[PDB]
Amino acid sequence: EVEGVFVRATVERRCRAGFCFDKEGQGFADGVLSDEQLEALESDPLLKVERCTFSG
Amino acid sequence: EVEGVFVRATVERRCRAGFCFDKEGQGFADGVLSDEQLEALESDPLLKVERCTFSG
Amino acid sequence: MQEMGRAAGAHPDELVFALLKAGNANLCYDGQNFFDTDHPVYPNVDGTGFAPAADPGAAWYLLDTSRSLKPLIYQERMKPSFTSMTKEDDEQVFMADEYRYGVRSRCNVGFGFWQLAAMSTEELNQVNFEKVYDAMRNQKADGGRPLDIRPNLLVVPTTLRSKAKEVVGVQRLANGADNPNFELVQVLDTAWLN
Amino acid sequence: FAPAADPGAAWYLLDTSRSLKPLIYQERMKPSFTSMTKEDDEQVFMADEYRYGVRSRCNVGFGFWQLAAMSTEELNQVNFEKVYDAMRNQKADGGRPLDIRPNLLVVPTTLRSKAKEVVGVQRLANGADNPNFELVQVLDTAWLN
Amino acid sequence: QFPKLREWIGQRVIKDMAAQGYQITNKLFESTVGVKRTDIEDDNLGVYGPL
Amino acid sequence: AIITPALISALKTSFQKHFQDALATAPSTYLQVATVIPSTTASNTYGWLG
Amino acid sequence: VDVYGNPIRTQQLREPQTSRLAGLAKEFAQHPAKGLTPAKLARILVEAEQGNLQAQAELFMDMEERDAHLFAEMSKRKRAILGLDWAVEPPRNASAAEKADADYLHELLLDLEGLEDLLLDALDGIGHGYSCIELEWALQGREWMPLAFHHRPQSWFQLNPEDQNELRLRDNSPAGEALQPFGWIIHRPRARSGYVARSGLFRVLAWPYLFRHYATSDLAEMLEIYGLPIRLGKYPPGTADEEKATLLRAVTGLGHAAAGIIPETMAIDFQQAAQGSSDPFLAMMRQSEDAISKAVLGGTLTSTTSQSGGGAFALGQVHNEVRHDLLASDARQLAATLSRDLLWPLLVLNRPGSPDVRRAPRLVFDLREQADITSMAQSIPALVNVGLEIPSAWVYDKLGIPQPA
Amino acid sequence: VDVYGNPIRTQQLREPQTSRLAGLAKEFAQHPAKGLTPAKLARILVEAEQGNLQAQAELFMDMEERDAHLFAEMSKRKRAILGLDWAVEPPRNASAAEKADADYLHELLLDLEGLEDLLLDALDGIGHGYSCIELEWALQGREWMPLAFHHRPQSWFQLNPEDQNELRLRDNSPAGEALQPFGWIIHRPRARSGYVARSGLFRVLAWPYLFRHYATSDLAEMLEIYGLPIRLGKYPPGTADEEKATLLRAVTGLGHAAAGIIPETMAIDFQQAAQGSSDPFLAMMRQSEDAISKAVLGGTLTSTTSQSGGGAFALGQVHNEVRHDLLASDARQLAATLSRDLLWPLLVLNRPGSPDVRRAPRLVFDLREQADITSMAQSIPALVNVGLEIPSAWVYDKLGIPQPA
Repeated sequence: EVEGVFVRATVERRCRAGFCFDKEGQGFADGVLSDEQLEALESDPLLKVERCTFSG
Repeated sequence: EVEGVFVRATVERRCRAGFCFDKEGQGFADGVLSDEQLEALESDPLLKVERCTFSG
Repeated sequence: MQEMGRAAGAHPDELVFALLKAGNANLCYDGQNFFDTDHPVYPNVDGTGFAPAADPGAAWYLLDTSRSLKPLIYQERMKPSFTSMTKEDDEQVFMADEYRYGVRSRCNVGFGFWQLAAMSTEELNQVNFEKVYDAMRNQKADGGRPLDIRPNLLVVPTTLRSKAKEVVGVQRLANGADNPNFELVQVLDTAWLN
Repeated sequence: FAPAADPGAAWYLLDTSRSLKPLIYQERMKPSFTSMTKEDDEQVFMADEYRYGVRSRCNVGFGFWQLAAMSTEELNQVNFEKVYDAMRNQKADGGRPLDIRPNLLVVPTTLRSKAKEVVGVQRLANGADNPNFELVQVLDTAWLN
Repeated sequence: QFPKLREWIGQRVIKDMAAQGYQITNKLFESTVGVKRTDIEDDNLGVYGPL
Repeated sequence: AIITPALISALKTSFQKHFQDALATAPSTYLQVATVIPSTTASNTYGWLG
Repeated sequence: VDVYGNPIRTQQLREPQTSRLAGLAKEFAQHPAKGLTPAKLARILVEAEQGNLQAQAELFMDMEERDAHLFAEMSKRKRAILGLDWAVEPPRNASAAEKADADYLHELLLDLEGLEDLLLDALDGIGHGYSCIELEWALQGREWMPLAFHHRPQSWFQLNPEDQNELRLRDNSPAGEALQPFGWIIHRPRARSGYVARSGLFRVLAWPYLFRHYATSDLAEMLEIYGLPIRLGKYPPGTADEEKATLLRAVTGLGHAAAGIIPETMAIDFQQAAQGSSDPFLAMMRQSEDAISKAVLGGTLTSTTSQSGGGAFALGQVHNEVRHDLLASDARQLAATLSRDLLWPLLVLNRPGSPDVRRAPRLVFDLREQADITSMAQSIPALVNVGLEIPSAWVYDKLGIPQPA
Repeated sequence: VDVYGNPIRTQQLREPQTSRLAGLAKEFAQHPAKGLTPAKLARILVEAEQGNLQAQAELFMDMEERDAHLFAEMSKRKRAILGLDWAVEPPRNASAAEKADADYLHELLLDLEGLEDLLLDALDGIGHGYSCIELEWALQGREWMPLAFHHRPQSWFQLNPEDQNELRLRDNSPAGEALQPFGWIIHRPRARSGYVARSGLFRVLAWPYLFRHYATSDLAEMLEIYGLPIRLGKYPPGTADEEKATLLRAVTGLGHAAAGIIPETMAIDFQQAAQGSSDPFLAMMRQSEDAISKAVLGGTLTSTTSQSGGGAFALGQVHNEVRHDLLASDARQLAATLSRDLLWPLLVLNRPGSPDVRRAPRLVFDLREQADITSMAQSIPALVNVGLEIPSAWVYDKLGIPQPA
């Protein structure tokens, strides 16, 4: 099981091309790959964040 | 590198074919592999010990 | 240090019971194995064979007597004084020394080679327990006289402790029939053998 | 069903627990949370726990029994006394014994009476005998199975 | 544990000892119940408060 | 959150030296079956005349 | 039986308990103070908390030996006790038989050689947290006697796995061996409330000792480097190995040698060696020494010295606060230990009957403080002329003068 | 029953309450002082406020052990009490039966061994905020006796979830276990008004301890770095790995080695290592130590020392302000706790009837201050010749001289 999910329509910093804008991607508290990119992508939320059990 | 050889022209206990002998200087100190069997092979330097690393 | 001390303190039991294990192989003063079927008490033949040992332990001497020569003096190598730290990466050595050895007191006051079991009142209980008991009761010495042995010790491995307790400790043996050996020989646990 | 033979007098106890933090009381009373001003008049009461069990010694624990008491030669003599012999025959490095002294028997409520019969009555289940009377004291429980 | 005390003939074997370090993490547990603030006071039999 | 709790395991983990020396030898038994014969020689010998 | 009620058997008194442990007498201290770092000290203390007192005891012995200030303080503190007069008194409102028992015990202690050594050995528990003295029991006919007192190193004992306040001998077994009744005089002074492992004063004093040791070693090294400056020689390309060695020897000996000559193509640069002062090191040493003085003897006379100043009440001023309190505490604890361990076996072996434990005689140290004779001698006549009937017993007791016989 | 009115059952007195909690006796302190930061200390204190006293108790024990100045101050303060003479007095205008009860209790306390240890263990509550001593009750026929006093660590208790002033044992349950009546002597001195968790003096002293610890560790590190300067070697392109290692070893050993030679193409620069003084660190240590002295013993004799100066009134000057107040407060609180916990069970078990609680005897410590004999002895004759009839009882009581018998 993976612990870590953000499902409150919450905002996170995801960078597409030359800018970082609101979007929900990985949104997990565990990492095995893309750690250096995840840091920029996984900036903790701006707004209310609540976690669930995807169990994927 | 090699942490240690502990040869002094003497192994600890090289047991083969059901008989345990003392020769060939096969002493190692590392957990690369066969640690469980490394306990049996090692752990009995009857004679003096001389450590001369081979830098392998 | 304390671990080695406790190991040394335990050592005498290991020595005694290693000799007990080797009793079927080691030789008593007669010239035959301690537990052998051909003890030369006379021009005739006398015999005493899970390596148990029924013992009386009541005569002036006990079987497998121990010999404490030197205590567990601790031996240590924790100072640069030695060539272990010279030739090697500061290898200290901790040791304990003993100077003892086991003994074979008398092979005419012990018995082994048991097909132990406690199924039937006698037909399986006297198979070994009573054969040892009566043999010792009637062991003869020089001059054709009984040794007046009083077997009251029974040493068996851990696996046989339940059967030994059943033989000595319960009125019935295994079928609610009888047990002639109740409160006859007191058994003691041991795992150093087998 | 769900057996386990354990020592109790050893310096270690099997299945050791870990009371890492106490039974701290977590509460939601009034102007301490938002559930009560910018929300309904809701209050939650919680008990936080931060503990976990341990698998301490797998060389002294025995399980998977057909725990039974009958005939004093095939059911108990070959299962419970088999466990007795196995536990007391455990050998450490160098071939020395572990000094295993099985004195704890843990079983669910379903096996309580039969465990009591194994330990507590001179006769097992047919009037033959009971070698395991007053050798292991059984404590009943229901948390398992 | 130490190796068994062996026999002495000509020289002493400087044996070694093993180690079986065991790792196990921690887990977190919780149980909570949501109740209405007004209801706990709105009682006369002293119930719904001890809960 | 934290980027890599994977590497911070070494610092967090504590030590519980409860399994250290949590064992002992079997109870002494040679006393019941064997008798001590203190000696100070290299090869003790016993003599009996029958 | 003993005070604790444990059954007493006179059979075991013929031989010391440790006689059958000849392994202990052949051991040598491991000297864990050499090469000691703060991490090593923390590990030693933590392990001692768990029942491994050998390393802690050896470290404490090394600490006592290697620190002159700490050793002087401890020796002064112990010699304070060793110089006190002592007496054995009968219990409250004792009867004639009890008075006779107390008198006989007093006579026996007076004629018992080695009492001072026993007190000195017992006082080691102040710093080590516990001191064990083995007894040799002998029979000169019908009366048991302590033949001698043997002080056994604290490294010979450990903690019971099932009890953190009970000491046991090291007999190679995990649980050790229980202490024989009537075979020891265990002194365990209690400076702080806690278990026996944590009760030593050296546990408090360890860290200042390490601070002082580090400061002194660093100062010694810096004094060694002081003097000449480090000077580095430089050579151009095409300097052979022989010329390199000659330049190196010239640089090496240049500091001692006033003058030297080199080619213009070479160069020697004199760089600062060690520039500073002894102020930081000495500040640390003074801080540690003051801490040790306060912890051992109080921060009124040793660290923050009371300074000079005589007078009739000067004795009281110097003593009563701090010095008298510490003296009385140590003396009372030692007296309680002695009355428990040595007086009771003598009473219950050397005399008939089974006297109740609550009525046993108690050893008392003379803590009487010198009172100003002149001022009080001036004072009495006025009071007696007024009409007060002051008892003479109070006067004789307080002045130290004995009552007429 | 007890003073609080809770029913008392003699059945539960045969065994200690904690006997059925064998798990507690096997625990070891976690030593939370090692690696302690201000955030960790704040979390520890806040958690203790909420009923987690284990970490706070262990931290306090470590703080006591690791600070020599604080330990010396606390030991001096406690030894001040331990040296006071005490007596048991009957209630106001007591009757003959009450006087007999008080006399019997006094005799019992005199002959009760371990009283000093009990007082020392109880005084731990001054710093820890609460001290619990377990009682062992035994029957020597028809009269109950306290067999021994056992001090249990403060880490063994917690706070009641429904009451922040009531302590309970740790029995693995959320609510703990209520303390058995007549099974404990709980001493809870009150320096500040508040709950039990916040009532300890070590809670006040924690922050200065951390300041001093940080300053001392930083000073030790800076003393370690002091001495030689850091020097950096530079090499040109085309220097192989072997030459790099040779240059590195040369630089590493250059500080100890007076002289060395390098190629002109290389360079070594000696940079400042640590330049400053011990003044800031020592200033912080002095500030913290003064704060600790003021908090423990008052800012008139310890921190801002009263200095020397004798005289007849010197005793009063040194004592009455600050020292006498603190001594009297501590002694009175300890006496109240003892009279509540130990005297009452003895009275209600060892004697017949059900005496009223308000008339129970009270233990009193001797707080009498030495009065100038000479000045007052000069003074009386004038007053008595004038005509004043001064009672002799006041004189005998105030001088310490006993009345004739």
